[PDB]
Order: sequence, then C-alpha cells, then structure tokens
Amino acid sequence: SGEISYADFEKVDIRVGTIVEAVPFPEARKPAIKVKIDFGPEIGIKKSSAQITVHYTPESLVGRQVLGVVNFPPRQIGPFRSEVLTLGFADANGDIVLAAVERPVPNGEKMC
Amino acid sequence: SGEISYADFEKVDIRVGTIVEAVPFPEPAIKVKIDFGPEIGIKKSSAQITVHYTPESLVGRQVLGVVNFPPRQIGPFRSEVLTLGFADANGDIVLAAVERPVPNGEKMC
Repeated sequence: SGEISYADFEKVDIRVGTIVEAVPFPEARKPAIKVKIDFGPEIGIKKSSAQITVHYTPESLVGRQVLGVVNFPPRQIGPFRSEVLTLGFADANGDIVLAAVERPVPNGEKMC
Repeated sequence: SGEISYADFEKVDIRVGTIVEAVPFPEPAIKVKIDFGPEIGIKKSSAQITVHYTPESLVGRQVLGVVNFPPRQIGPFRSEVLTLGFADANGDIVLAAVERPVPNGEKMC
C-alpha cells in the first residue's frame, strides 16, 4: 500500500472496547463467533463477528478488550448485521489472533 | 469520526513487529527499533511510553505500527513508523498488542 497522510490514518476510527456477549454463529459459512462489544458510553454497545473459533471460545471472550473499526457502514453477513470490524492477524497457521491492549484502558479510547 | 469505506481502511498499512532495541529519548520518550519481518525489515520509532514501560520491558514485545507514513527526522533521529497505543484513564500511553505471538510483518485486518 502506498504512503498516506496522517489525516488518512486518523479518519479510520479504531477504538478499544470490552466484549460483553459472545455466541456461536453456526449460520456462517466458516466457523465463527458473534459478539457484542461495549465501546463506552458515547459509542455504546456494537455488534461484530469473526472467524475466531480456533483460539477463542464464547465463554472465554467475555471481558476481553478488542480493537475494532467503528465507523464503517453496517455490513450484512448472512442473517447478521455487523456494526464493527474486530481486528486481528493471521498466525503462522493462518488462524486469527486478536489485536489487544497491553493493560486495561477505558472503553472507547481511540488508537493513535 | 464520520463514516468511511472499506477502501479507506485498506489504505492504512498496520503490521505487527517485535521490538529489538530500545533506548531512552531524553529530548519524555523512548526510541525503538522494530523487526517487521523479511519484507519490511527493521524500522525505527519513538514514543512517549516511559510511564508504563522501560527499555528492559519493551525489548522482545510485539507491537503494532503504521508502516506507510513518510519517514521524518527528529533531529538526527529518523522516525519511520508510528507505534500504536491508547491513552489510559490518566492519559498515559498503553501499547496495542497481540493476544498471542504472530509472525512479524503480518497485516492487521
């Protein structure tokens, strides 16, 4: 990807939030989990989903802080209307590892 | 922020890398070198991260960085990437991280 300005980075609104609900998404083509993430009092609770069943479980995900893009338009993923892209990386086997914060931070803080 | 497209997000190139060197930057900051793997290589950065971190606690840590800004001089120091983080409840910087080890140079998506 070509070089960018700070403005073109800053306009992408990435926030940290805490997963408050997680359930399997068996309707999806690939194995996946649906979550609700609390992004703090201003942004509120937002829906997302991800192919994160290899390393994570609905039971263990609740309470984890994740990073998400919060300013996309909603995305219909089969029957599920997602509001946020939950961010991660492929590991050495291609399985998804979640982005995180090194220690707890207020929900709704912007990445910078 | 106002609404953006997937394409707008794709213009931003954020990678995971490993801090391989860290030294204090009196002027409060720390200068780091980050290994972003075989395609990108070693990149320099500096950050006001002295409240929660030291050079000793940094070296070996994986961090996230924007790798596609123009490089900039800070006196003789050539800063090449933005090391990503968040303000804590007191305004002090907490590093973005990965939940478990990932190959250096993988793209955030």
